[PDB]
Amino acid sequence: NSIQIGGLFPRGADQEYSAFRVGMVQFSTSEFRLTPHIDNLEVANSFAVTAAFCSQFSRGVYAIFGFYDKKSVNTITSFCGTLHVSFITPSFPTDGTHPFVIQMRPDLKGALLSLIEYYQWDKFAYLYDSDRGLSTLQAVLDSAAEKKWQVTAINVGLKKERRVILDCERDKVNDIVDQVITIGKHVKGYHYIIANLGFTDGDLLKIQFGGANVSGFQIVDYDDSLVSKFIERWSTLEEKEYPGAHTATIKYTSALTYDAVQVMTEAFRNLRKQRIEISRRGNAGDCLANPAVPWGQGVEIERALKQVQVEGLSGNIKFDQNGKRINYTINIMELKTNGPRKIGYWSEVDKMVVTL
Amino acid sequence: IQIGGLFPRGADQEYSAFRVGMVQFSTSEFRLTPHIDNLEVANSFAVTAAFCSQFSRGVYAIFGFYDKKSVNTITSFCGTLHVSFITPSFPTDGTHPFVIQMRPDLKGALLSLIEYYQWDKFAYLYDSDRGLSTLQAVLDSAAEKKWQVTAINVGNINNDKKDETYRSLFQDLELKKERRVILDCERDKVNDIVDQVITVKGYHYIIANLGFTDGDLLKIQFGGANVSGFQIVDYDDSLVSKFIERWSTLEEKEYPGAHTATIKYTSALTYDAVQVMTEAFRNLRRGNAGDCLANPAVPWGQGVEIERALKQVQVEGLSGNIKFDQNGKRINYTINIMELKTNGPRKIGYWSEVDKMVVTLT
Ligand SMILES: *[C@@H]1O[C@H](CO)[C@@H](O)[C@H](O)[C@H]1NC(C)=O
Ligand SMILES: *[C@@H]1O[C@H](CO)[C@@H](O)[C@H](O)[C@H]1NC(C)=O
Repeated sequence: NSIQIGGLFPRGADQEYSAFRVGMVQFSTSEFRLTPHIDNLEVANSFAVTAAFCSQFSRGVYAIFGFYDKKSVNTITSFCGTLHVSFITPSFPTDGTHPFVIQMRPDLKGALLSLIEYYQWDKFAYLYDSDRGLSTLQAVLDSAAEKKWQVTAINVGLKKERRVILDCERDKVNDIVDQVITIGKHVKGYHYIIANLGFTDGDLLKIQFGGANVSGFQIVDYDDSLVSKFIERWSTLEEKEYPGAHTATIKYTSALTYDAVQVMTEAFRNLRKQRIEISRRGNAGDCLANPAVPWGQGVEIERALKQVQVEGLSGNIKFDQNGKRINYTINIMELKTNGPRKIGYWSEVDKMVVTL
Repeated sequence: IQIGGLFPRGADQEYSAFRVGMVQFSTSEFRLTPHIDNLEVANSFAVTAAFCSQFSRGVYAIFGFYDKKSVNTITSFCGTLHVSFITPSFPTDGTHPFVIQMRPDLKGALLSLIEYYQWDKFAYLYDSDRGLSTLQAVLDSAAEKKWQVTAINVGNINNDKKDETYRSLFQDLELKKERRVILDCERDKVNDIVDQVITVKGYHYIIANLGFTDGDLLKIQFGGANVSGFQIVDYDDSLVSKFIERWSTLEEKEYPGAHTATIKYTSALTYDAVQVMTEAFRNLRRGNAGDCLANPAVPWGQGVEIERALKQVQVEGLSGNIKFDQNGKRINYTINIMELKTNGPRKIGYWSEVDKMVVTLT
């Protein structure tokens, strides 16, 4: 049988969509075929997100892979929770209890706080925007209170501070660093921490940091044989057929998208073994129906997704009962004179930066 | 003229004020016809459905509330469907069309008041359930102003992080000896949190809300601490006195939250919103939520005429001078600066949106 699934992609997310399509070929199985219904939209627009979500719902999809942002996250969590439709996402994780939301992206706050402590900072700037929520801001301020740190926290969305965390969209990093350089004051005297999971993604390291210290994080480890094999294939794909591919690296969001296909596939295999109906007809049903009478299979589908344990591009994939990644590792990177290098790792279980 | 009215469960006094406004501002020549629904504002699905049902009915505007979880539903649906939403809720950071914000921004007055007292080291007790936008404005300014801010989330008070909180508080209040403290929370949580802090005479609290005198002001007690805050409803205005003279005798069962000598600022703003809609709309069955997806948006050219009519209103209300900029933000208003004195709360000065500084009264 075929299993209907939805896809809600941001406009311009081409590599992500390519990774999605690569995933569907790679994890295809004789047991069933995934029939995706793909939409492209501005995910910052909660109305458009609602329309796309309801369109999928009326098609009777068994789960939706997609993206949200700060402006639409509440629409997703609320609609998923109401209608019992599972949403599997590489977007920023939330701390709220959110049933029916499967968050592929590991939380970064714990590793970031451990890294600050590892470098023994007690005074620094936290330059951020809200595009990935404000849980990291709160975590930094909470720890500053408890640890007696002096933090300057400025929303970027004549001072002798030299330690700087950048938790902002990739564009703003260049603008910020550029100012530092050209002020000449101790340019090599700075230490930047880049608070994202893609230290070696895109053009970040194309920035001229002028000999400053630069640290960051990475969830995709190119020393993994699993990752090495994937990149071998990925880098040889036809870019006209797979826009964003044919590259030597893959953005962490694209990696999580490919990983998401494996997780969904494993969940459906498990449901199939339990003889739970995952292909059904029929009728569209009404999204803003009253009462909201949610789907019975939804609870089992949600359960199956959260019970998945697999190894993927993003390492060990396992979730807690609230759809949050657990038991993962975040690689700690530094820009050494020869290039970016792993200096250690942070494990969700231990919650300590481990050197080497 | 049909309008929607979307009220959170428990906004009883606000609904009374709305009803009282309907009567006070009604005209033989013209009457608003409201369709009232009571909703869980923290639930974006429920907010979407209520908004869309009003859209379906064909209303000229929707009066209502949102919170940090549903504000994006409101701005997006307002902007897409071209239906004006008028609200007493927190004013948005960004600019968004088709939204009329009755509530004046507090950030500027708060920053000016911190400067006024010449603070340079203080605790900031915020709650993430309320939102962080005011906290952010303060943190942004701390850089330029040489401020040392210790920020603690008094949210998560019964929740998982309960432990870290009282630790931070203990460290700050007992160990660091902070003494200067801003409380950024719901007006009815002030009491609950101050008692926490007490468990001293030399403390100085700033209550970061627009309703200083709305709630408890003893002796609550603050234990001889200084207490300062903000008030947009001036009970010495003859407009406000007259309203209160009338409101104080309304029967409490018929008008929940009435028969009081004061009115919550959100209820004041709700009454003011009725005056605003009435002024704007002069001279210019059931609802199916599915219509949000089945029907096209109101043509922009039509919706915008209503939006502009609302934004152009200039009137005097319970909340003082009411005027809006092109983004629906209150401008040219005044916030009174209050301090709790031994004989009760007193107006010690004001902060005008035009000049943006705390001015001292004799
Ligand atoms: C940067 O890294 C160097 C090398 O260990 C260290 O000595 C320095 O203190 C770090 N911090 C800054 C701000 O440079
Ligand atoms: C508000 O005050 C400013 C500054 O005095 C004034 O110039 C402006 O005209 C006022 N705005 C309106 C809409 O009256």
